[PDB]
Amino acid sequence: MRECISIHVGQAGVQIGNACWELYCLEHGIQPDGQMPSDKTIGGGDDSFNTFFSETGAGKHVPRAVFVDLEPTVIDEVRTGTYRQLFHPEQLITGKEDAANNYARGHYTIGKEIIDLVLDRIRKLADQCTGLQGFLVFHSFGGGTGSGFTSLLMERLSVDYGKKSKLEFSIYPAPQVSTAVVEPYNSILTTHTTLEHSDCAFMVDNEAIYDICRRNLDIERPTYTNLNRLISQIVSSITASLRFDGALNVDLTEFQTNLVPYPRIHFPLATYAPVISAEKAYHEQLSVAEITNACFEPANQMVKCDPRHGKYMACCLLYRGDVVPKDVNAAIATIKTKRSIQFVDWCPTGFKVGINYQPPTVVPGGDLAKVQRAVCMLSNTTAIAEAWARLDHKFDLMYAKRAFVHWYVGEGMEEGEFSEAREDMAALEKDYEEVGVDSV
Amino acid sequence: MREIVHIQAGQCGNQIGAKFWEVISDEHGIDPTGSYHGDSDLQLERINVYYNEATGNKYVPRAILVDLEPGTMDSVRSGPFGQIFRPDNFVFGQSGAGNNWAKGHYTEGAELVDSVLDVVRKESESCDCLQGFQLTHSLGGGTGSGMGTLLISKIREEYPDRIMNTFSVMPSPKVSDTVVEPYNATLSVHQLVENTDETYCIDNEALYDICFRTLKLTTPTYGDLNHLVSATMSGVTTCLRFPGQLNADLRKLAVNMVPFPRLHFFMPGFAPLTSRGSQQYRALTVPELTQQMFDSKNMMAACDPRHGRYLTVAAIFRGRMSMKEVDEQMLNVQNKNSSYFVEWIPNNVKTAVCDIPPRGLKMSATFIGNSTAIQELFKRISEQFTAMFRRKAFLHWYTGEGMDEMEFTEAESNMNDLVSEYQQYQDAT
Amino acid sequence: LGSNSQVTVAVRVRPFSKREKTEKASQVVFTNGEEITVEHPDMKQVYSFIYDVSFWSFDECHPGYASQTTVYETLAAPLLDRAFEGYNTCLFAYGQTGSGKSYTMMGLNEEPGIIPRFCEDLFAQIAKKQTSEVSYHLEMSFFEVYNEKIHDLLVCKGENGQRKQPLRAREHPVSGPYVEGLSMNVVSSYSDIQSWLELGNKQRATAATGMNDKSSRSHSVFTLVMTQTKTEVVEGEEHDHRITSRINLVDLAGSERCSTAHSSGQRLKEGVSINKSLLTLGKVISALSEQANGKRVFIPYRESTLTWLLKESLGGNSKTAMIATVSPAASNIEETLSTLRYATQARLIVNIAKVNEDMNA
Ligand SMILES: CC(=O)O[C@H]1C(=O)[C@@]2(C)[C@H]([C@H](OC(=O)c3ccccc3)[C@]3(O)C[C@H](OC(=O)[C@H](O)[C@@H](NC(=O)c4ccccc4)c4ccccc4)C(C)=C1C3(C)C)[C@]1(OC(C)=O)CO[C@@H]1C[C@@H]2O
Ligand SMILES: Nc1nc2c(ncn2[C@@H]2O[C@H](COP(=O)(O)OP(=O)(O)OP(=O)(O)O)[C@@H](O)[C@H]2O)c(=O)[nH]1
Ligand SMILES: Nc1ncnc2c1ncn2[C@@H]1O[C@H](COP(=O)(O)OP(=O)(O)NP(=O)(O)O)[C@@H](O)[C@H]1O
Ligand SMILES: Nc1nc2c(ncn2[C@@H]2O[C@H](COP(=O)(O)OP(=O)(O)O)[C@@H](O)[C@H]2O)c(=O)[nH]1
Ligand SMILES: [Mg+2]
Ligand SMILES: [Mg+2]
Repeated sequence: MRECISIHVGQAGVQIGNACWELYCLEHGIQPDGQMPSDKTIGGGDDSFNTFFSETGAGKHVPRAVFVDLEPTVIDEVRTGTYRQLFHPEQLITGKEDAANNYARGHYTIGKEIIDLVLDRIRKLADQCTGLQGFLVFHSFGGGTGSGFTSLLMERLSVDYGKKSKLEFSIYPAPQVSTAVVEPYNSILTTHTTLEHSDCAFMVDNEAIYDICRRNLDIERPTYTNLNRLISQIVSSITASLRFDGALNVDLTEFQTNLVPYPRIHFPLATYAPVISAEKAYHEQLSVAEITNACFEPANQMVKCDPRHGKYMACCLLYRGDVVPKDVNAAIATIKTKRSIQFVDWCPTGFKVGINYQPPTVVPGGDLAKVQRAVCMLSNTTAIAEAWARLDHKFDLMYAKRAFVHWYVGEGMEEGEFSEAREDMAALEKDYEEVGVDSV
Repeated sequence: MREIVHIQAGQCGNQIGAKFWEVISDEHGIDPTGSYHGDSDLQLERINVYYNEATGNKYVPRAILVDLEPGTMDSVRSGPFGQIFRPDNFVFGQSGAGNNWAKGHYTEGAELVDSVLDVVRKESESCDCLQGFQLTHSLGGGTGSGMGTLLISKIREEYPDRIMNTFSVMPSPKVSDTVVEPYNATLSVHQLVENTDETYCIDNEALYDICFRTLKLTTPTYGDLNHLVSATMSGVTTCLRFPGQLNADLRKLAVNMVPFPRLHFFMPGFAPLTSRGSQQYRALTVPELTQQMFDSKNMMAACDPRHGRYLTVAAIFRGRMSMKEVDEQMLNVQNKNSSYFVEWIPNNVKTAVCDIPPRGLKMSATFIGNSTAIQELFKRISEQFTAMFRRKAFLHWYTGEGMDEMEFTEAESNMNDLVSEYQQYQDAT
Repeated sequence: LGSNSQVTVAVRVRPFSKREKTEKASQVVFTNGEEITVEHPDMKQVYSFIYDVSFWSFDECHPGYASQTTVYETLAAPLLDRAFEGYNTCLFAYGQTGSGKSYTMMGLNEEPGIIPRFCEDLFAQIAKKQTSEVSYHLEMSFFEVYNEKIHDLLVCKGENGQRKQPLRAREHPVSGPYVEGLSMNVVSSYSDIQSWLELGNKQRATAATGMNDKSSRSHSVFTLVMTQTKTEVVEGEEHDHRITSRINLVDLAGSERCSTAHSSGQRLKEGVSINKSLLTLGKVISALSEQANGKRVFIPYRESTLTWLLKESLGGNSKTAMIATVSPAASNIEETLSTLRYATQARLIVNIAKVNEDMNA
């Protein structure tokens, strides 16, 4: 049995989790209470698969989640909401003392009182698993919880488990939009601690999804719900191979070995192209080639970066529904000819591929269409060197004057730990121009 | 659960406090008898913040009244919402401050602050988790300024890992309502600059101009001024009481607004504020509120943001809304009005958004700015002082209660240092 | 009145400490005579730092081994000769925990540092010149900074668990800052200082931390006010005009990370304060350097307590000295760069020091 433990840190992680579990529970048939009528309708089966759920002898299907956070205004919405009879009451909220948007508070002072319990619950979730493949941490670079507590947990699990994938979906900071004056610091301080343990750190930006919704759904007032639903769809497409049967099935160890060439360039971008209203559902064929070309469209990315300011280094393309293979191979041929989509001299293949036979779900009250051929892509480029450089410069304009550091020293951080976390990111940005230098 | 201890020192403080409790009780569903008579369920979930449960599901606030004359105590207890407090928290005395800072910090506050700190110890040790404090006072007199500064010092010695938010009615340029304003304000600034985490500077001339121009009021009393101030005080601490999409408590704002530990004096500001008649001629959207909050005419601190550069700005929205419009509008403000911000902070804004708006509104918002204009206030206080101190205007009424000339020179030097620290960031680097 | 004076800075390496010797640490810092170079284990780049004096204490027989009686005759003896004309002087020590600053200034019982050498050589340099013409006075006090609270160390604390009265600081309009309640005791001979230091250091809040067996959790300041009453051309009364000098000797606390120095409870609560004070003792050096270029700036003196007292020492009327002590292990590479990048900053500070003399009036 395959199994994955989805961990959800901070407000962003929990809200993405809410969307994710709404989605999974619609996909399988498990209801919010936790019951599964489909075991009693036809006679039985595996209707809600044990990779992302559990079973209890009475029939309450129970998820493998942890749902950590350090302020209770969010998990208490879960306890009091529709998805209250589903989760196990051990949801490891503190009740106390939010991380104040500094790494220090979530890493050393207010994050040491709960991590000894997270490990207990994860042990209890893993000892009840016959075959554990990895983790899925959903956090947000920018705050103290999702920067520090994730870094701490990913250092403790690297010791405990070690031989298991530790993948991490993250809300990457945008160049222009920001909700804090301290996101560059937190991000630089986070990568330092997660460029050594994590094995694939998937990234998204909210600016990209704003623009996606604008151009492709006719939403001029998008909120976080509709964003987190698209993230939920990415999390379904990355998981569809474990919960369904298909032709090419990509386990969670089959990304780590196909997208991370070097152990530090493991920050891939994501994208999910058929974003369409019910209006433009019609007036579109929605075939494989249209999508695969739409997935390499710069204005259909989920990260504010130009793919043409770099070169691709890996691609994993995962389809859902009525997809035949040569409709893909034709499309990868269409993409291996275009001069704009430029690959490295050292990765000629660069086109991992997966197919699956369950189409996507659609939630009521949603902003997405019923589509018989959904697609996701996970790319590894040299474009995010410029984003990392922008964060480096944001940092360098502030650490020059040592601004906001007296609020980090306060909670257990020395001033030499900012210069030690800035050197590593410069080394990385140099390891992004070491790779685009063509070989002789 | 996060928890605040409200202290009310002086006539101004107690009036604004009463007005604030009348607002929070309306917001949470509490009658003057401490009984819950609300409609929703999002009111009780986070009622531990400002209130404590008594016996029969009756609610008593964590107010600690304080004064040296018993004149406003009786104005409260006789008032409408005054039978909700706790009589053993109406600490008072006699022998008023005489609008003397010496009397309030050395003579008649030295004889009463221990009782106040006993009540503070009692209300703070009765708490699962403390987030900080909230004192209202008035630079210009002796009770508020003196006694509150002393209390802040003793607490920040006793509870130093906690917030000490302070809501202060500063003195105004054109008109005085107390004749020894500069001395008192300078001393209180010497005490708060060194012992606070966030100070909110309110000025009554700005509120007068609001009430005359925006609200189109003809006979505006002080109850109206406090109905304005209570609003933003409410809003600084609503993501601790209600849920939302981006949640921002006090420590978050203190981390994202204070670059250096001294420049924590802020221009506050409210949202929707419109004339009673002219609300049908207006739209209720985030751009309306962004252009209503980033204006000179909707502040309280009597200081022009156009004569400075915003080091920081924070915006706490309350209502069902989009964050695209929030981020885009704040970015438009950073981009268009670039000369009113700082270069070495790439994004000078913070956005917090909540879900439950106030009683009869669908969209409210609360503005907390840190600008280099505030120095002007201090500059004035460092000029009036210099004309009164160079000749020792009213100084024998301060020396005569155990004070020395050194305590004035120090304060002057420190306030001027603060002005210079706000000023060096006023240039183009 | 006054002269331009580049702030003096010196650098000094320590031999491999016992714990890092058990870990089998790789040497990273080297001296090409004066210039220091730091190579990583990565050897991706090689930073180089230049100073005015570069000591060396790795092993006792390297050519260039500056001992404890070499960091006097090169650094502190000029500060002694410059306090005979009348200039105020200072000598303060930066570094990290285990970098060896409380072993340089004060030494150990068999290896004495600068305080004993300074005092005993001064009294040796006074009885060589003292006559019936000009007098020689000396007073001394010895205070510490613990968790943003000043404390005196030469106040014999007796019968209570907290005989630790917290004193306060104040700003004199002309004489600059000063501490209120500071025992300023009088001395005549080196035998009088050894009994104060013997008591003061026993009172200094030391503790046992992972970085070293006896780790100071305080900044210590040590004053010596020497006033000489001179005689010269007059009408009547002589012994009137007098030249005054203030020698401050400062031994700081260290950067200390929480992982490298296993600590909880109270040790972690003063760790934060050392770090905030030394976070502000950096801004004061950085921003004073930025004054050399004409760029108008504000020096955040009042952000902490120590940089508020030593305000006439860094700028102001003081001929100052920064001894900078750094470790040679590769585990201490992410903190030695921080020390040396501030030492190179301190050299650019120009402060105006003037002989102090007041005629009777
Ligand atoms: C039809 C309608 O919606 O009436 C509105 C109204 O039209 C206006 C005039 C209200 C009105 O506000 C004032 O008249 C006012 C007077 C002096 C000082 C400040 C305000 C209103 O009184 C204010 C009051 O606002 C509230 O209900 C909030 O809950 C407000 N209330 C109180 O503070 C309060 C005080 C004492 C007793 C009971 C409630 C509030 C604001 C912030 C935080 C909590 C509560 C409301 C809906 C209105 C009237 C009644 C006209 C406005 O004010 C506020 C704070 O929202 C003025 O602009 C807004 C919205 C409207 O323009
Ligand atoms: N996509 C998405 N991003 C969010 C959401 N909520 C917050 N964010 C982003 O996450 C960033 C950091 O905020 P949080 O993630 O809530 O901070 P945190 O991880 O919870 O840590 P704390 O500050 O202690 O609460 C913000 O700047 C937002 O850009 C969300 O619901 N969806
Ligand atoms: N040059 C040197 N030669 C020999 N031993 C030295 C030298 N420098 C330092 N040491 C030893 O290193 C140890 C630590 O020195 P110490 O002066 O306590 O560092 P420190 O900076 O005081 N620690 P802290 O006060 O917490 O910063 C002492 O026991 C010294 O004997
Ligand atoms: N907003 C408001 N301000 C007040 C009120 N009463 C006094 N003030 C202001 O407070 C200052 C005087 O403070 P005061 O109340 O006399 O302080 P105290 O006598 O020491 O308690 C003046 O500048 C007034 O403008 C009030 O009811 N509301
Ligand atoms: Mg949060
Ligand atoms: Mg020491």
